[PDB]
Amino acid sequence: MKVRASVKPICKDCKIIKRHQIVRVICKTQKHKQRQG
Amino acid sequence: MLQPKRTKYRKPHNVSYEGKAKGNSYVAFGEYGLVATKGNWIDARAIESARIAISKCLGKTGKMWIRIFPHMSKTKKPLEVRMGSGKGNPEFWVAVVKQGTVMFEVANIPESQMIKALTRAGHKLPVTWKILKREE
Amino acid sequence: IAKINLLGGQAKPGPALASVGINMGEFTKQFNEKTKDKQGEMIPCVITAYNDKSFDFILKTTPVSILLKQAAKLEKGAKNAKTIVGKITMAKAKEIAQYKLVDLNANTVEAALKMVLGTAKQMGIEVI
Amino acid sequence: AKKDKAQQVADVSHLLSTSAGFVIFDYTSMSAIEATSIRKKLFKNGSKIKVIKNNILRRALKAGKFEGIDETAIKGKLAVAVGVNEIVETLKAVDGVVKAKEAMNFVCGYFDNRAFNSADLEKIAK
Amino acid sequence: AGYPMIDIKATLFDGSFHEVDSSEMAFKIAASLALKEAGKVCSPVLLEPIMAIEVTVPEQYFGDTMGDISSRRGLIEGTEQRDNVQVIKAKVPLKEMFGYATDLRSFSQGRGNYVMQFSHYAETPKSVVNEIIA
RNA sequence: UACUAAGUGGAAAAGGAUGUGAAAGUGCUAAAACAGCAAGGAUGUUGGCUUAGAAGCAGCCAUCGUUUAAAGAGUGCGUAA
RNA sequence: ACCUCGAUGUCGACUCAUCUCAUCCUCGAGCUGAAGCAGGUUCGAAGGGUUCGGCUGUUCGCCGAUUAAAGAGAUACGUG
Repeated sequence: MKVRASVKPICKDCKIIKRHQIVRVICKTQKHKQRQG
Repeated sequence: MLQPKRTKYRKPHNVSYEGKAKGNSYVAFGEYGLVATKGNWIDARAIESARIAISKCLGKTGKMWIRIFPHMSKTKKPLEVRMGSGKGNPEFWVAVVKQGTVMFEVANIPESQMIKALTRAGHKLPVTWKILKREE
Repeated sequence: IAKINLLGGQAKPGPALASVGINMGEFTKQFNEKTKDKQGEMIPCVITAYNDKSFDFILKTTPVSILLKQAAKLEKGAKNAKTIVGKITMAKAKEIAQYKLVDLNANTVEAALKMVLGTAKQMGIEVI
Repeated sequence: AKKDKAQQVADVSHLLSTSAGFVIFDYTSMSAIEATSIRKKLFKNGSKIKVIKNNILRRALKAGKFEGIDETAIKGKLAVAVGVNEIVETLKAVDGVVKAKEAMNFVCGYFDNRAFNSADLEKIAK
Repeated sequence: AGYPMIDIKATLFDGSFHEVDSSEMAFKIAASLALKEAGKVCSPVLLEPIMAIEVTVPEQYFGDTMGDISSRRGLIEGTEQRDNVQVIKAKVPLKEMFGYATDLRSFSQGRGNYVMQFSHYAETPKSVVNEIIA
């Protein structure tokens, strides 16, 4: 995956959610996948 | 790095940088200003890096203006030295930013690119910032 | 189905027209022979879905933007659009607009002339 | 807004009372290409094609004193065709359209404002 | 390094010698000397042998071939077909075509071969001249 | 009485965050709003150029008008096109 | 220079090791300009394993042969 200190959607259709107080971003392109923010 | 030409002394006091701003809160020439929520010290290299970064992404018609200028000297004695024995040498130049102080003002170019560029330039500054609109 | 803009002569430069079920040679010969009346003209040739899908071909009624280019007293168009070229009159614009009014599905003469002027104000020529 | 709503209601009511016989079908496989092709097919015939919302058209038909108020509420992509002046060309074009189309269902309207089925309309506009 | 200087004009603007001295060979001996010095200053640009590559393709694997040609500093913006099969002509530099041979061979599964012909010599970019010396 | 749903309480950063409540102003909307779904999404237009062949969507120019409730030289992908 | 001077015994190897995870290996997983082998990077996982020699007194280091790898540290820079 990808680990950063902040997450931002570079692509358009990426959506932001929070599961178990962990913020994640989902896109149809696997390269737009950040997990820690 | 805008090094001063001549100085009366060499190793003065640094600053008492607490309290409100002595000025620079106003916006004069630009359309967007970058204000600070508190005060700290700004060294010379950071100013030059931020200025070249903001100018590289700037267009060909907008104009930017700096409100600060390094006017304080600093002493940093070389490593392994003991505490005492006179004062050291000058190593850099420090500008003082009090609370509620504006550092940059930019104008004459579309606003969205300007807010993006001001964010990307203020990320290079040690103090968290805030965008402020043109004062009439 | 196939969308392309080629010449009205040979069918060689068509790779999708010969990929849906229409053969190249036996039909490019037909295009060269039958359409010899308007040979050497840029017409968008299309095919439509049929039960056999071996021959169902049509072409839209002839639009000629090249006539506007030649009416500008030029042969190679200008990259820019704000430079006057030649001295065109209303006659050429009319002979193009009434020609292409059968291709502009909106049956309006003055609006067709205005549309030709608009597609010509970007070409780099102003109608009188 | 409601201002433009009322203005458009007045406009459609005026254009509806101006003509004698008006019909509106749907034809929901409408591909703008076929839409403008049929628009060309009209040409020289007085009627001007148009497209309006179903709510405002229902309100206009309610204010126009013609039977068949709720019949227009059915699903579809309504093509308003109120014949301008001369109306026989409009009916001829509509029957040519229904012959060309696989099938189009009777939405609303009649020629000489006495609503009936399209079977009589086929006889009149053949 | 001794690269071929071909079709170059020489114009002796000025010269002088010694009436009873200045042996003749020294002239030509000097001819290479000065030409070196200013030649170092001149910073010469190269001239690469540009060739033409004709590739017959069934127009089903042209993507890899076209991408490789683009990577090999060529000019491609379409296709030119012999009415049933596409024989594309591409301008290529000779400096990288040797590996490109087997790259094209493997990209098309060995289905498409080509022929080499000498087109001409064309001007070089700076990305070639920076490799002129170590 | 209101809040937090993280053991914060019971250790703080620069930077992020469709978190939560509070307030200020604003649009739409029972002639039914925001959505999903069903229909469309045209035309001069592979506009003019660049390039042998690049043209709604590799590059520059215009980036406009028409049928229209409505359609952008288009919001993106893809194709050598 | 705040504890120690009417004692706080410092380097190195040897034996015994223990502990932490910013993982050297084994384990699982994503991404990738990853055909496969083979990679590169990141994410959790510390139960276990983590070589032998020539040089200088030795950690530091060089070199040699190899190993799935020949971990990074601390414990009075562990233990007279």
